[PDB]
Amino acid sequence: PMFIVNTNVPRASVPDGFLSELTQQLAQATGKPPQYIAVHVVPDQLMAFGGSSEPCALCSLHSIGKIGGAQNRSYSKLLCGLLAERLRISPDRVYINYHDMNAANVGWNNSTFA
Amino acid sequence: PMFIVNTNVPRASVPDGFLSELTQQLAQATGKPPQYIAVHVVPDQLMAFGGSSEPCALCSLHSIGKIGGAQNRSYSKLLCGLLAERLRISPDRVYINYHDMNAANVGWNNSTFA
Amino acid sequence: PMFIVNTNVPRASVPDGFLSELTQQLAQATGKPPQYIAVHVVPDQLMAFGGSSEPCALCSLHSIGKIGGAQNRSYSKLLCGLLAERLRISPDRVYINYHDMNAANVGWNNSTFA
Ligand SMILES: [Cl-]
Ligand SMILES: [Cl-]
Ligand SMILES: [Cl-]
Ligand SMILES: [Zn+2]
Ligand SMILES: [Zn+2]
Ligand SMILES: [Zn+2]
Repeated sequence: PMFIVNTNVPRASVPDGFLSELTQQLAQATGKPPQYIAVHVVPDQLMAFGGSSEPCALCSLHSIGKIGGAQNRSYSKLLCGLLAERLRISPDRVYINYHDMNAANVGWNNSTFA
Repeated sequence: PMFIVNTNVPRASVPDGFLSELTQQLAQATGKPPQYIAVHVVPDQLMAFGGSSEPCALCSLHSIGKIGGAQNRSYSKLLCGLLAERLRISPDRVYINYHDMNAANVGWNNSTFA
Repeated sequence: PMFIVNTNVPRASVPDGFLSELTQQLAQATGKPPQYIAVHVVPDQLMAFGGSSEPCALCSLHSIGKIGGAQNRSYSKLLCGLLAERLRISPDRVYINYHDMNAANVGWNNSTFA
């Protein structure tokens, strides 16, 4: 699984340990081994949410399976909770795009996951 | 809706007011309230288009609905127009990926839009 | 085609000529004319792969057609080879999301490709 967060929160406001915490919690939530989880945080962005530039986040989760109505609600609770607690971003100023990928459509290690 | 523009135009060449203009113009175009529009501009990027490093932009629009043949043509004219007028990017050096998202695949406020 | 690479490798470790090499080799691999190939490289990123901050890359390839199981394997071999040779990233620390786009969902030059 691949989780990306783009935010206007400054770099110095991203606490030490954040990438590891995302990795750990997404392994737990998706049920995939942590070795297969990738995370990426992009602070200091020029962005607005609903016309204002208070803290906000635009995110994505790509996964080979483990995407669906109830799963995605659970991911969103987890991820908005982390963004609120660690980055002080209100949950109502977070969007997360969920993308269910076919194995043949994910490249890795000179091939695909097919 | 979520609109992202990645460009090699320098930060100083992005006008004050550009995020607000994008927000207003996208609210009008999608028919959705401004409160639901998120915009993100990423200048100073290392990019090329057709092998050239003249000004260019790589963009995306995600929306729950309001995506389709005619609508996307209209969005492309609007958005290329804004990129030309405000960032001085030629329309033939812009790509916009349109993604129609299901409500269950968009996280927001500790849940999804389903 | 649009190819994006996000990496924790520093900017100074991205060799001169890399965007041009990507452009040329993607044109060949995809069959598409070079004028339609867009490339974007984003160094210095705060990312982890498998919980580790060793060099890694998170990438995407969008194309109107030319996406499929054998093609994607071929792209992955090409692109992981380039990331290994030029950026010193292990192929087993690269993910590439492949997205086959409908022509009507790609904006360019004030319109779409439909
Ligand atoms: Cl996304
Ligand atoms: Cl996109
Ligand atoms: Cl992607
Ligand atoms: Zn997306
Ligand atoms: Zn896309
Ligand atoms: Zn994607």
